[PDB]
Amino acid sequence: TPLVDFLMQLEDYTPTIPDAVTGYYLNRAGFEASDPRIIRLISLAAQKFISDIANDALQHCKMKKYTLTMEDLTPALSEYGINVKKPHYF
Amino acid sequence: PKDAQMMAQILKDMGITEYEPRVINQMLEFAFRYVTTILDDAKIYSSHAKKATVDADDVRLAIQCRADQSFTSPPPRDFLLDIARQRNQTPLPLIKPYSGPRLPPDRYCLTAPNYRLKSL
Amino acid sequence: VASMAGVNLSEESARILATNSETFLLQAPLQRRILEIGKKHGITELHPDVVSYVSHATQQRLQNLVEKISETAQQKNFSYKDDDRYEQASDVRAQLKFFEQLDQIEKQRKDEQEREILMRAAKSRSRQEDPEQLRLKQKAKEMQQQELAQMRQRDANLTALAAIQRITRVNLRDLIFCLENERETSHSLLLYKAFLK
Amino acid sequence: DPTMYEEYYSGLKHFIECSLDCHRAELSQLFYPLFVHMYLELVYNQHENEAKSFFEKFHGDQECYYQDDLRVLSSLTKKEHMKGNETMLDFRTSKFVLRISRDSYQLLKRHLQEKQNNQIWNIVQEHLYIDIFDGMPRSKQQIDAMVGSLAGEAKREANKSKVFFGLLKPNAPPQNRIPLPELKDSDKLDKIMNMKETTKRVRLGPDCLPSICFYTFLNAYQGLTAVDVTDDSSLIAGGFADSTVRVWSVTPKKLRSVKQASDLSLIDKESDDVLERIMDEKTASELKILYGHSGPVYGASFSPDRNYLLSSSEDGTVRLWSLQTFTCLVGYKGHNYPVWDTQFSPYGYYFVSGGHDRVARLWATDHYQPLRIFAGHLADVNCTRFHPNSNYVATGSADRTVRLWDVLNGNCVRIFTGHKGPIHSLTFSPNGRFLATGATDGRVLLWDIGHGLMVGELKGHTDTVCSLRFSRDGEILASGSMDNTVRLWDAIKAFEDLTATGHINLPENSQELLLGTYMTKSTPVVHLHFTRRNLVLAAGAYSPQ
Amino acid sequence: NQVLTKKKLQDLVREVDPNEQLDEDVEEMLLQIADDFIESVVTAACQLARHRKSSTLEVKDVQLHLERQWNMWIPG
Amino acid sequence: FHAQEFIPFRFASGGGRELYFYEEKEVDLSDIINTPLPRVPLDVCLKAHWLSIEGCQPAIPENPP
Repeated sequence: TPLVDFLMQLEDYTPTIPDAVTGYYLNRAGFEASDPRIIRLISLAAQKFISDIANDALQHCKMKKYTLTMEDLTPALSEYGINVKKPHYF
Repeated sequence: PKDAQMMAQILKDMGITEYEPRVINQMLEFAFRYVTTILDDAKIYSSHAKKATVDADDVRLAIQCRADQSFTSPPPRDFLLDIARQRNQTPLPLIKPYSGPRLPPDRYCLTAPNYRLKSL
Repeated sequence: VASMAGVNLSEESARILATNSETFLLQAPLQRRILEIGKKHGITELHPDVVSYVSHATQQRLQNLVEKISETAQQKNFSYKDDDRYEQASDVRAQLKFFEQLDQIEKQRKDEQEREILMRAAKSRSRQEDPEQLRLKQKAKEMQQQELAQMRQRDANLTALAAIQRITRVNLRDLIFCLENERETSHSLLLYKAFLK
Repeated sequence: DPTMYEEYYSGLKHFIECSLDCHRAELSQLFYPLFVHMYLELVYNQHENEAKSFFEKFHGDQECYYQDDLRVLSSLTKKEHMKGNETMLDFRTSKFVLRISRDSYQLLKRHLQEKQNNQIWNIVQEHLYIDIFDGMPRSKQQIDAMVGSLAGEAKREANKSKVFFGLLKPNAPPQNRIPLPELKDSDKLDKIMNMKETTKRVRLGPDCLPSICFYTFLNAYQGLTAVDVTDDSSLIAGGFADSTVRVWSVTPKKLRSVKQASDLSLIDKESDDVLERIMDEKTASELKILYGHSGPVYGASFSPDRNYLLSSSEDGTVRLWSLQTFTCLVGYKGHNYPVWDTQFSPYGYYFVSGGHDRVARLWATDHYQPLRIFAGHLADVNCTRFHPNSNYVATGSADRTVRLWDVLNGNCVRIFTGHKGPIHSLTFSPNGRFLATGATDGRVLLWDIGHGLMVGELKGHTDTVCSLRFSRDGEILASGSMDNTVRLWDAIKAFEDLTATGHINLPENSQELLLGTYMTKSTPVVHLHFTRRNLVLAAGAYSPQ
Repeated sequence: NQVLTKKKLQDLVREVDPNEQLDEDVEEMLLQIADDFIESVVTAACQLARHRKSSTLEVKDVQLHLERQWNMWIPG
Repeated sequence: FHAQEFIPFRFASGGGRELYFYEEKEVDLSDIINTPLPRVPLDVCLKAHWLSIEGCQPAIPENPP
């Protein structure tokens, strides 16, 4: 039960996103805060998604580090199957 | 702006007097998202027909093949009136007098022992 | 396949390991089926590798849906109470059963009050007239039938002596649950009608 | 044909405005349906330029009450734009009813049976019904009172069915007509303390004006979208835009959940206290928040036994919350679309929910599937209200019609047209004889139910009338709208008179029927409730705006 | 006229789970979903073929509708 | 963004993009961290008052005039 062990360790762990903010967007969708550790695992999963996109974008920036531009998010999300849109109207 | 001043006239032609300032910014974000998925599919359909210029029949094809999937509608009146008369013919059931809390079968309700992990 | 890190690639590869942790359409009626819809567009004949390509396309449509409804039909077959890493938090079904028991007790108290009224009306000798007589007559017929049944059960006793693999089942809920989540068939007349089947 | 539609319509426009003034006001009714049926037939046959020219030439001679429909039509220029609208698709296939008198129909048929205008006569007898009554031609301010809907001003043959509009215990239905639930000893104990409240009930009338106690939601930065109060003023529910239902106790008695199943197994039943024994005092708040909707809760409805809160939301589900365990019990998934309203029956077993999918379903809290589908509206079923005998369901809607539906057979027995905007409030008289409806035009129209005739028009409010209720006696109708006012109307002087012309001459008496107007501080009156001692309760989020 | 014979659908379930039984309602709805898929795919593929000015309905037309509207990517 | 597969976010609103016409279009990544977060406002409460006392509107601060 590796993940059951991890969730049991998640008590005493503070995630990068607060549980007052992760729990707010969970309450908005009907998910109510029965257990803090479950909120913390959801927060960590969201963090991993954003972090993986960011790291792929950094490999693209290093290939072309420093500033993150929309032309770095565009090929980074293209392997994810997500076509990001430029603003172009402001 | 140019395209943002036309967006305030589409809302005012629909009688929307009061709106948030972020309303114009994200209808332009949807209008940009919608035209860069018609024209993206239009050159896919142009390369299928093997022509170097994306002409008006490609955009006619890419509009009606995106409107066949994206923008749906509620069910029509001849469909709603057929499932009504199929349902309204069945007579109302009688009620058991002291059954208790009147609920559906337990696989259709949200009443389960509803477990949680032991903190250790 | 166009996306190397595609997100539905990791879905159906981890879904299969979740189900491991617990069509080939007929070529002769399909070829008539494609050609009749082709009359409405002017597509009078079809390529010989298409009627087996649509059959391979219909298979990967339903196998992507059979695998999807199997991982939610096994979601209900996970019994937490055999494991003791989990703890029960709120049994509302038991509270509803207790409310039903309270309603049954109220019904029994009403029946006892009716029985007391029947015992009172037994002594009917023109005292309370119609009401006492009506209650006594209805009670007497029921009492006589009950007495006969007890007596016939005693008669039966003497005559009697003389004489002597968990199969996971997919409901329509598991199919409906896998229709309102995907983008196709979320606002469709086939899911809308399925709410009434 | 299509290039001369501006010659057919302008010829009939020239005939009607050149008529005498008695028949001119009644013959102006077929300007709007002939404008739309000619415009929608142009855009369905792919004649866009001609359609655009027709719209520009004739849109401004249409009655002012039709601007919203006219704007939706101005957007519709293509065929495929209209093939997915489903409201103009049902307008093109239905027939406009167009109630006209026989004195004006003789002038119309003497201008259409001739070959000079056999094309506009062909459009009339294809797309328009004409329902003829023998009587006086109506005035312009009487025709203005009863038109306004799409496929509107329905036939008198629809409003002639026998409606059992009387209360239960020659217009009352039998008790075994609709299989209503039993009356338990705890439900019989409720009516014993209900008639103690009726002892202190004041007669309101036009002299003893009631006191209004406004229960404002102060912070409410999640938008409040639904309020309900129990029949005794003890609970107040709030449906909010952050997908929550919040129950407040207003009496000095905190909200308690019942004990868990381990605690109930050790106590005994058959005790007199029983309910008192079961309450948990460890859980006792003045506020209980209910989570589980994935969208803004739009409907909120208590059950008459003060358990069983109901809530409907944008996610397409109706939810039955217990008020003894304060959890969710059932999720009723029949709509795929936003359920705009729900209400329990006044006997508490059935409930009706109306949604964006243009039907209203009848549920029973025992089946996962509905029992009756009320599927005759052409737009969203905004409101759903039960009759006081619960044999009839009134469903107001966004196509400017109110329809009564019999619970047996699912048949529409009444069609009430005459609103200019989407109906956002319905209420029944406690007699069961009358029905008050409010909409976005600020008009409160009082309808008879036995005669199927509107009996009055209350036109004091400015913005959308979002809450109506009659008194407990029936003496006063209270109206609350978005102009932050609670207007009180004399609901006895409005029903002092009780046909075959299918209409009555409405009195223009709103000024005499207004007992008072009370303005809220920047607060739209979302709910109106009448205490059993005839005290007005009102709830609305305070929005500084 | 029926293109899916209701027994090969049961072999599509046996390959996923050797111990699983659908309900008759579920099987009939699955057959309706299959029929609807065949119809929509063929109509749009035929729209692409008329667009390519053809009377042949070659797979390129069926393969393009899967990739753009359904994201199937069946090997051709 | 638009996700062709649609499985990571299925009809889930991300609240739009806080973008402007007069924006700077480039910020420093530690400017967003060091700014103080806005105060979460008060939760919804239920207060009662009186619109009308037997026909007359009182001049309490919960009433307009």
